[PDB]
Amino acid sequence: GDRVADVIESSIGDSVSRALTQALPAPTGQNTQVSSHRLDTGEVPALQAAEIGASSNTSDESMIETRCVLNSHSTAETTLDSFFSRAGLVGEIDLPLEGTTNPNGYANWDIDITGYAQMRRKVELFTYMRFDAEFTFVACTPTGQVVPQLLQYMFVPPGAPKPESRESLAWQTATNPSVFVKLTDPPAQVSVPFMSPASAYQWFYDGYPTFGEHKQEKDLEYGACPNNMMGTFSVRTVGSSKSKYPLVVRIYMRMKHVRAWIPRPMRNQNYLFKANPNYAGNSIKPTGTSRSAITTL
Amino acid sequence: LLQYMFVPPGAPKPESRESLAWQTATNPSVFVKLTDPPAQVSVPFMSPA
Amino acid sequence: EIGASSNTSDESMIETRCVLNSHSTAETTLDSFFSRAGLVGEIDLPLEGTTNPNGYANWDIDITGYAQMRRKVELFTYMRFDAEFTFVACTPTGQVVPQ
Amino acid sequence: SDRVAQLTIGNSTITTQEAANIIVGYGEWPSYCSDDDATAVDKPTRPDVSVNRFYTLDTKLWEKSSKGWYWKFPDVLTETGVFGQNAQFHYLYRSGFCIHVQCNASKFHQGALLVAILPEYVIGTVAGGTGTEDSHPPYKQTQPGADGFELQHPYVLDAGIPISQLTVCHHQRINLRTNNCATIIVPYMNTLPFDSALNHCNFGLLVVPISPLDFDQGATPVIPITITLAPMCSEFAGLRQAVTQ
Amino acid sequence: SHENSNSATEGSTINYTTINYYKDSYAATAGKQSLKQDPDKFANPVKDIFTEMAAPLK
Amino acid sequence: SHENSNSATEGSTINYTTINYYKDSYAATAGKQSLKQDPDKFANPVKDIFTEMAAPLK
Amino acid sequence: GFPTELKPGTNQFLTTDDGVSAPILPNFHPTPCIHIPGEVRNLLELCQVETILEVNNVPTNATSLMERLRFPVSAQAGKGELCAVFRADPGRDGPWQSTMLGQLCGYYTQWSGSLEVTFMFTGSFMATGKMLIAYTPPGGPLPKDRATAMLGTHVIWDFGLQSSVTLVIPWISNTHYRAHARDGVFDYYTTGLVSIWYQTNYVVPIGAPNTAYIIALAAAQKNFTMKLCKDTSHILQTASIQ
Amino acid sequence: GFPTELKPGTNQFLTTDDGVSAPILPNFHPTPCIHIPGEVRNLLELCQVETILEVNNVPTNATSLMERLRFPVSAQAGKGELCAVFRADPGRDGPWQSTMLGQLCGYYTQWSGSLEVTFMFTGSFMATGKMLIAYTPPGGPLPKDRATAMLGTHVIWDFGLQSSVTLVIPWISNTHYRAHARDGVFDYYTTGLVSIWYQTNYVVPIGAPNTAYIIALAAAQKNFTMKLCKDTSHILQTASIQ
Amino acid sequence: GFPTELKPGTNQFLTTDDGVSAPILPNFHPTPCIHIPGEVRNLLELCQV
Amino acid sequence: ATAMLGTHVIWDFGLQSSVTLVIPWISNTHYRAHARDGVFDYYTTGLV
Ligand SMILES: CCCCCCCCCCCCC/C=C/[C@H](O)[C@H](N)CO
Ligand SMILES: CCCCCCCCCCCCC/C=C/[C@H](O)[C@H](N)CO
Repeated sequence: GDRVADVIESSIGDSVSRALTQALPAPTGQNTQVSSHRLDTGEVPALQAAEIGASSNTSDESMIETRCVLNSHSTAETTLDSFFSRAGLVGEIDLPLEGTTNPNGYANWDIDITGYAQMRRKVELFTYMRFDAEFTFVACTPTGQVVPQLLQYMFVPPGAPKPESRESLAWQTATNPSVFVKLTDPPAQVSVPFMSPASAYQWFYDGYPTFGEHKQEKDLEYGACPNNMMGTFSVRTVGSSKSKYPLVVRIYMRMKHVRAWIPRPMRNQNYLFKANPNYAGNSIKPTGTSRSAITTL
Repeated sequence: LLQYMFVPPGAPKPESRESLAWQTATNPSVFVKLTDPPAQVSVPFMSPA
Repeated sequence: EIGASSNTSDESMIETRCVLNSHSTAETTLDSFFSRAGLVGEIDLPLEGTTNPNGYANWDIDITGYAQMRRKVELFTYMRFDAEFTFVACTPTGQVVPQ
Repeated sequence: SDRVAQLTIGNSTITTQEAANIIVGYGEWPSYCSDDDATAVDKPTRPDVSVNRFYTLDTKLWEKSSKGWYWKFPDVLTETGVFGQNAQFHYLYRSGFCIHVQCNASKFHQGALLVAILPEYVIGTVAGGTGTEDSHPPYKQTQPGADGFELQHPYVLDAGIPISQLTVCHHQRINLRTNNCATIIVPYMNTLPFDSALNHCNFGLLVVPISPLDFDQGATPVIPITITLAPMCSEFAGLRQAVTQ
Repeated sequence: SHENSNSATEGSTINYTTINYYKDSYAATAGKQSLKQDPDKFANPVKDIFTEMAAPLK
Repeated sequence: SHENSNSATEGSTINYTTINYYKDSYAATAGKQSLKQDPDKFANPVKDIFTEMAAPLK
Repeated sequence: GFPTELKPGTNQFLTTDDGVSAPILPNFHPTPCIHIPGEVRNLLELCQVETILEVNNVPTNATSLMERLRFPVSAQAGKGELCAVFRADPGRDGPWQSTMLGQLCGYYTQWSGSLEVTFMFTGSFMATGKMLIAYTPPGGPLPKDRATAMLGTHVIWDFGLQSSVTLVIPWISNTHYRAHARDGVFDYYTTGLVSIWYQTNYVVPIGAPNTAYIIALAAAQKNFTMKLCKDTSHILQTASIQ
Repeated sequence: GFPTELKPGTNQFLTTDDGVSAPILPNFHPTPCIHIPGEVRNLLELCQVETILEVNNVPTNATSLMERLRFPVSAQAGKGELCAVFRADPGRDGPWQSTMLGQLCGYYTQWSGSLEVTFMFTGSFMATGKMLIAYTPPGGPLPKDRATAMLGTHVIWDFGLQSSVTLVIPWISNTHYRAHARDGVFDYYTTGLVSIWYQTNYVVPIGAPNTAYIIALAAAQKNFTMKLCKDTSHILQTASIQ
Repeated sequence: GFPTELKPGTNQFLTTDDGVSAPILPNFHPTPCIHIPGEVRNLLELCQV
Repeated sequence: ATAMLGTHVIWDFGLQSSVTLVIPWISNTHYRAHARDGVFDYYTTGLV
């Protein structure tokens, strides 16, 4: 039991989060109210102190004579579902016959949705995002031709054996999930849960995963979060022999049940690499367009 | 296989088949085979007026 | 030497805090561990050769010919279940043909 | 009533007569880890006054040709006082912070600094300039400590992201004709309830001049910027030998 | 009716209305979210608030 | 409603919730099992149990 | 054999279709979610955030790209002279591209509501001055002088302890919503101009510097909404990523 | 002709899809089930079972493969010397591979909860001794001496009538769940080390043997769970079965 | 696997068929309609002109 | 850096031209005698 007064009157162990703000409903845009003229002293709503770090609480009712406007413009299309529940390209797998890419008939793809700029810049608006997903696989020939071929889409989680071939033993999918499809069918579409050991994925990780000295050898590890390495996507031509059709598998991901935290500045520079916020330092481009002078247009 | 992309005003139009606009991360799209029934989508009233 | 396992907890070995666990034991059940389709058989129907050159093939049902599903069932000595078999037919190359 | 402030935590006390206000980050004050959010079962040590107190790191000089500086948290306190021993002796760490930046100048001085908190401030590099080399930052740039590091390209924050949208995080301004202190209170921000203090840095602290310092010849040309920061609601768990990195 | 509550949003005070044909809740439709906002969390994150008509530096 | 109770689990006190479109119960979905456990059947299979704090060889 | 007829719209993948898909992992409960601060629920929480408006978007070289965040104000002859002028169009390629409003508007096709531009004076405590910040609604060409500009919506800003004024650019439009403008028939959706004029002068004592800078900060108001989500146009990627 | 539209996800065989299939034998009631003992309902009933941990996993020849189930303890100089050291990682390729926990964890991707290692002394009744069994949480390198190891979680075990102690390796982790570790960035999921040090000595009288062996037995605790079922990696099959 | 039989009239596009199609823009509320005069509700309003 | 680890005040000059550093009672003995160079440095109070 607690006897001394500094321990009885202590705020240690206050687990309850003390919040200043509260979320209120805003199904529509705020309505404008009627305003008249103001000719007094002391009350000066146009003057702010931006050094506070807050934003201006000035409205148009206090800057001009306004009318009543009953707004019925909905804020429903700015939600995170409506902004992210839109399938976009996150992956592309090529299965050729001759060449170097994948000449054996199988292809493993380390899952990362940071290889296509248009979906990456949408997620990197936040640093933490938690969601369930819906992946869709659009398979076709280079020319776009639909051909009579069977494939197997195996999810290889981390730790499970990756297939070293088409005739491999990992393809028996006794415990790993798999999808068999013909190219003549609609694209395969499966729903995936939130599968992180953490409470949210994170597109930016300011740190190293491992302890120890950090020399130039193990500097690749900077930024790598194992909580986002969700495993491997594998694909093959179901068969003991060589296929006759070249193939491409394109992967489209749609988020659902989205939560996000901590918005960030948006990428203005061209991406260069996967899971690396590097940029071209010689060819730094300004965020927008330029002028000849500041007094013109 | 084809891809029917709706490009609203302001969004980038594709300058080619290999273009970056086709990733349909935010624009709506429909993928269809010609062997399928014709694609059929419903559209709302989308005017600022 | 009793042959039992230790009934010692971490509350008795270290000074512990309260942890309100909400980690579910639902994925360790035998349904969730075995209700996952895996290869138990493969039948080849060639034209020339020795395997089955006549156009028919009989397969004595035993799911002990593929190591990845066998080692899952041989964790137990007795198992009672209803099943769901699925037959994925194709050419050697994986080509779907009108047959 | 709002330009004066006294910040007392521990055995430490800051006065300011020319303040703006206090920024409480994301409208959350720092707190302790609840039993629902917790997963580790060891009892954490909560040293109230020996680690939750104001620490003063160093002093950067605002010159005309300045570009900016960043500091990474909690790397700034991993070699300092009792905090940087509990953090080395333990494996897990949880804390908020009160950052407080000081820059004094006269009434005949002009300039502005953006003082901002950027979570998970991952550091990119110029990639050889051409963008072909997949270069990486060394350890003395991602965890630079209490000395901080000088921004090479502060327009993109050395991460390809514009400085102009950085007010979407926490921030204050130090406008020398209005204020000389900038006080931000940051909670613990991570996907996990605890994490390592030596491997992972939760956020960065940027100090960038948007408007450049100017004065006429005769005034005090040394205008220092001093970083002063206090942990809040600190917690440590998982005790073993002291390792530094 | 009886279903695994194993979506990514189970555990929040926001009320959804999804459609599902499976036992897993994460396979469901995304649905309509609640139209609640908290702009002061980013736009007015100050300890001691100020009103509009007043001069804040007081 | 009226259906052949001819699954492999009919005849146990564990309650399932399956979906079926046929008259045979074994065609149904697997469903959710009951989350009951008996570790002492393998981990403490002793005639005369012992408590934690006590020395067992007494 | 419940008889059905398959209708058109069959075996197509529409990316914005929200339906039920098949789950891969049955009886998977995810990791619980702890309380993380900074939870976003609507992007209009961020459009109401003040971010820096790059009015002086003249320099391009890397040596002088931080100069784009503040524009100068100096001593003049007292003739009501012009400091700066820019468009009030967020989606148009100009100063607003630097803002979080001007980048989240790329992902939406139609916007409505009032804006908010906050200018902060970053000069000496001893420097004084008065400025006229005029919003010129559409039709109005670029005003050639201050007399033509005070006929519009305007604020006269007196420098002082409160170093910041807010010009509210209010919703003065024919359409309920407004799309993105550009040179052509989409100038129908132009919002107007914003100009800054010297009212009196920038008066400074001896010993203080003769020049200062003003940092503009632009956001949106509580009546602001966006509509018809799309893909952004004013940022593009050179191909061959990684 | 009830009109329908077929959505994507059509005519695919997803192995982890639980639906209704067509029955081959109508009006088939199976054989009744008698009461068989040993009914399993959850694999966590078996993760809580003590199985032998192969600490001394040095020998490989068939002549000496039973030596892997017990490790020696002998007479020392009384300098706090080291007997054995091993990782507390079940999924990592090492001593825990011999356990039922370390083989059922191959079929799962993420684990959480406390472990349990039980060491039994298999010496003479007359032999005495005291040992320090230290669990070193992560970050901590291999302790070079006993002084560096007693700073961690530890048990001092006195041999006696009760020939067995239990070191509980408790859940001390940043993540709620923990995946399988290996040399690389998945060392982020390392659990720590476990070391055994001589506290006093192995004291033995004249006539008794100067050497004994200790058998380690490893299990899991009541807070242990696994998640995200997969296929096992640390056992593989040379092809051409039968 | 709810069993069904597909009947004839399948995978045809009948132009005067009024059914539900898939929407491209979820959570899209259109612009409100102001009172415009001259609203037609039936063409027999104009045959009487 | 070695001094901010103690009890300290940061004083900003302004209108209020005066700060007060309170040197608080941090002592082993309830009372404290006068110190000097020798064994009565046991009663030293510290530095400022
Ligand atoms: C046939 C089954 C296929 C199912 C495959 C689904 C894979 C599930 C992964 C979804 C989660 C992706 C999250 C990715 C995060 C980022 O890529 C990482 N932070 C890497 O930068
Ligand atoms: C078109 C109808 C095809 C239906 C064929 C289904 C066959 C039913 C058999 C399922 C039960 C398999 C149990 C097998 C057990 C082991 O193989 C034996 N102990 C042999 O080692």
